[PDB]
Amino acid sequence: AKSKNHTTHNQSRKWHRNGIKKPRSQRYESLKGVDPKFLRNMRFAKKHNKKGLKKMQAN
Amino acid sequence: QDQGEKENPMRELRIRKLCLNICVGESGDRLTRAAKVLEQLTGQTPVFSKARYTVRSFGIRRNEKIAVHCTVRGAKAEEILEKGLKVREYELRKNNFSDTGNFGFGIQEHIDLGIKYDPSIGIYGLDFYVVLGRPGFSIADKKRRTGCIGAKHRISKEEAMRWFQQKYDGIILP
Amino acid sequence: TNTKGKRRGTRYMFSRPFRKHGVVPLATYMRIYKKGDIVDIKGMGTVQKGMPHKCYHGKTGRVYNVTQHAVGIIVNKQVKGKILAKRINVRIEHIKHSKSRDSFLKRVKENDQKKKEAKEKGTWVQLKRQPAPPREAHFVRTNGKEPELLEPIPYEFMA
Amino acid sequence: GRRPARCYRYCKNKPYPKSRFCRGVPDAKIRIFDLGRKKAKVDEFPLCGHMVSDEYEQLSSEALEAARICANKYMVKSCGKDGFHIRVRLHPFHVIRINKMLDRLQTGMRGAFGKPQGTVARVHIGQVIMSIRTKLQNKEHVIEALRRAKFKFPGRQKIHISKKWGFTKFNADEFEDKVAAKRLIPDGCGVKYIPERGPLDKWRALHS
Amino acid sequence: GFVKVVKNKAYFKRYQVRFRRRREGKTDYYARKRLVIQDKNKYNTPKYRMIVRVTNRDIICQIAYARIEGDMIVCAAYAHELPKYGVKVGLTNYAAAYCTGLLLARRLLNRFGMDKIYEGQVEVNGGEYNVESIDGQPGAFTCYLDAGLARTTTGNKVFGALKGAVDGGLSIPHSTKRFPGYDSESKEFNAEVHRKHIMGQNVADYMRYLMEEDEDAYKKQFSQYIKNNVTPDMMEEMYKKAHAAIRENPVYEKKPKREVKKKRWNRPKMSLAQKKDRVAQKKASFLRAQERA
RNA sequence: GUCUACGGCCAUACCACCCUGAACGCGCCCGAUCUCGUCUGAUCUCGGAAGCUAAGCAGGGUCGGGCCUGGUUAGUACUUGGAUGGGAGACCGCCUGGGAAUACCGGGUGCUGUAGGCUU
RNA sequence: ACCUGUCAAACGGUAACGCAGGUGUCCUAAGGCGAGCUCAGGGAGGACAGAAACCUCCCGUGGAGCAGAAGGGCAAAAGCU
RNA sequence: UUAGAGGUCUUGGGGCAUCUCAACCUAUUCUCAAACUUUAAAUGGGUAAGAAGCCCGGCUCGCUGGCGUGGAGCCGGGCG
Repeated sequence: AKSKNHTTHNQSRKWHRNGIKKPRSQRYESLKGVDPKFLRNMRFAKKHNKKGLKKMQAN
Repeated sequence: QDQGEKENPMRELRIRKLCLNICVGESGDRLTRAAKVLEQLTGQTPVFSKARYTVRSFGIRRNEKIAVHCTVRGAKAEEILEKGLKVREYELRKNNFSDTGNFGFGIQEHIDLGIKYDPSIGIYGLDFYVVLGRPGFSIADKKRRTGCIGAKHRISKEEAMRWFQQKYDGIILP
Repeated sequence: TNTKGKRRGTRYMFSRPFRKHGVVPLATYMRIYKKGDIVDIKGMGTVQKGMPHKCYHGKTGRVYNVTQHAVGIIVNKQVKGKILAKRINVRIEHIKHSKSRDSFLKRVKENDQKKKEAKEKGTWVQLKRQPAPPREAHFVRTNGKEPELLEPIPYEFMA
Repeated sequence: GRRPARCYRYCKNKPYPKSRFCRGVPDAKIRIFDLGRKKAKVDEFPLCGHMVSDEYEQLSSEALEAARICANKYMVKSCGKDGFHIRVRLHPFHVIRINKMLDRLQTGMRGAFGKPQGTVARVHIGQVIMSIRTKLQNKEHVIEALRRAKFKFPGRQKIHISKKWGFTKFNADEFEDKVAAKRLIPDGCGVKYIPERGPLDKWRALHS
Repeated sequence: GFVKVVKNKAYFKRYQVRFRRRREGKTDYYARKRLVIQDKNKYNTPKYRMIVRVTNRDIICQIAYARIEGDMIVCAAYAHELPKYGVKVGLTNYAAAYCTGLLLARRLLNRFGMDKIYEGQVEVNGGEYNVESIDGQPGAFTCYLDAGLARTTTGNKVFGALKGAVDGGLSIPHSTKRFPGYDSESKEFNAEVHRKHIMGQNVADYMRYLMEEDEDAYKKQFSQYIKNNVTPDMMEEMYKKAHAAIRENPVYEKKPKREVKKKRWNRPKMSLAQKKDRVAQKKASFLRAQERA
């Protein structure tokens, strides 16, 4: 009839068998969630980087 | 003395305001008579006061207009207080003076003060209270850089009597 | 079981310190947080908007987004045997700069300048930190004064 | 009507005082804690004796009442009714519970949280239970009175004659010198301690 | 001993003092937070405000932005330098408030190099004016009014300095309301009444009213006006001339610092030796006096 | 040596009472035509400049209360780890590391940023 | 199916027909903004007035209020008008 | 939540000009809290300890803006 309710016994042993792996780090991360108005400008900044290529090459 | 003469300008007693109050437990046309009484006496339109709580034994309800009151300042307050002290024939008790330098009394007949009885008006009396002060007492009421008036600049229960006896030639009895 | 309420058990962690209630000091709003810097999360109960969840109180992460009043933070959270990088939006009042990063950036500066000084002076200087070494040999002078003789005291039953 | 004291002895629960969460608590058996000549001054009862607990247990209010009565009865007979002052230094604040005394009711361990039954006092090792102050010549009677009150308590107690003056916190060897030097001003059963850390007007009043 | 003492030891133990400038009654921190705090995505961008403080004898106009260790004043103009421009009397009235704001605006634009680009509005009218930025040129300086604890009502002298600054060339957001020419019952703004206040005509009308009614009262209310020979007829020209003087030369010449002998006008703190000695001789005197008697 | 406007940290700054305050300022102060608001020009708003440092404000003082900081309490209380330690138990001792808090006793009683004055 | 304090062993999580309680609503304002005020309580005074009517001064770190239970938060506030 | 002590306005009482109690206040004192706290551990939890770094030069932006502003992005170079 009655049984056990809850336990965290043996749970920490299960976790460490394959390790508590920290999340992977990448040099470039997602732009997901950052300010949409800020995204719109950064795309415009990247779009027009082609202009001034002559000045960049001379310098 | 030299100190008294130099202290005369700023360390001088004067009447800050005169507070006249008529409390009647009713409302409606009953207290409208009292408002006209203060209107004729002071020349100012009084303001009504409502009951804070409901008390059944006094027959008053919360937020029901009960009393009328008015504040008079200036030479007008000086002359109205003179009339009230005349009725009391310049006689006060020691217990009439508070520890903060103020005092007050009561007049039972408004008619005998300044005016004539009218059939439509009532028989109400009224309450006088005098708020004494010195020049720099407004710093506690100002908004910007407010402060307390200091310890020696306050008025005590003794110098309040002295001003009453020196100005109005009054008598204090125990 | 207990409730799943958001502020259950935050009676003390979101309370203001003793005799430190009232107006929030204004320099907390004047701190400037750029993208990439490390911040400590510490919820303040005086401001109920943008409040971090209790599981992020005492946690440290880095700023990935800056808004008008808040900051997005990438914070590590342990969940039943896996650590995941959560993204949370916290108003400025509940965060402050982390001094551990500032100390390391200073050490990088003194290291680079010590390299430049060493190269210009033709010398070699130690740049790696080292653990506390064993104490070196030394002499201890008695100054003609004998060491004081200590002895255990007798037992006394007090009140 | 009451369970044997061995059922409630070992301080196995957290403190459970009378409060808005615990209502219906019967009144403790002990309501008087100071007995004898309470109005005596410091200078007339210099000797103090303590019954010190030697266990970590809880003592019932009935036990405290019984011990106080029997200690008082002996010291009245031996030292007179106005030759001592007894103070019980334990107040029953912990509430002990009892489960129901056993158709229309749910029996068993279901819903087994108890109702208040009585009050006990949690005592630590080395903590004073009772104190008696008297004249220096009644030392043997103080020891005897506290010895007889031991038998009313479950655990082990030790009888100790204090190094302080009466019920005060000051040593008996320095007490008279401090009073003469005005560092200790008697007031009631106890004394007041005067430092040099106030307005000089108080110092003027003391030395005037 | 009759009543329980409220300000007891425990009262002071858990008392929390207010901010220093709250308990001096100078700063309302509710408004300061909403006024000096910059948006976090506007990193390091200064947020400028115009402080207008009217004292009993002077008007202070400052332009400031907030920093962690304190505000920087980028420019300040006081009303007591108006005698250098012509205004000798009435240095705390609405007309002087307009001049102090105008001086603050011209002084700041001169420092930034924008004096010639942004000329504001030289021909003074009470009507609404706002500076619009010129393309290809540096933009207009934007500031926000800080009224402090002043009660913002129609005709408040803080809006007199605001009008002088916006007429000088500063971009300060505002409404034509709260200027003296605004009418509450009609919800309309009359620029002529505002222009009269800027030239002090409401003061000249009072002077003329007093000369006709009571000469003695006129001298009492205007003594320094008579000592400085400021007639009611020449008030408009005096303020007009002052406006031109401010616009022609707004630069401030600092008063030269003078080396002086350092003389203490205050008592220095007593040392531990003095404090302990004083108790020693006060105790000895009490013992000696009680022994003599 | 100081003040004013705006502040930062928010008592070493607060609270009670006493003494002193040159010069600028800050005020108290005088008044209600205009702007504005009131039962009341008390407050708020406006126009001033006869008087006064009495008050606010500043500096100092008090075997001052509070606050800050340090000793003491005390290697005490508590505690990580250990034992086929002790004890009928309650609990206690030791090894290995960490380590507090009242009462009690001393010292201190704002520092400072930007701009503008006085101390000529 | 939900919420508050505690249990719970100072991150988070943690059970029992464990303990103490609340919910199936209420609000055109009790939503939003601005301005202006300061609350509970107490002391001393004032015609009828008294332990409690209303008027005045003083003290008041919040000891009041913020609709629902509890905890947190809040004073030229988030409280009152 | 225990006990004495020192003062007194007492819409207090009792024995009788009153005087003691009670009440209140003040300075002390005994004993306490899982749903109390100014203070406050030990053992805990998070982050960091570089080349994805540091330092120079330039370009882009419709975002921000007194400004040669700020922020972000991009292109070169140097430093193990």
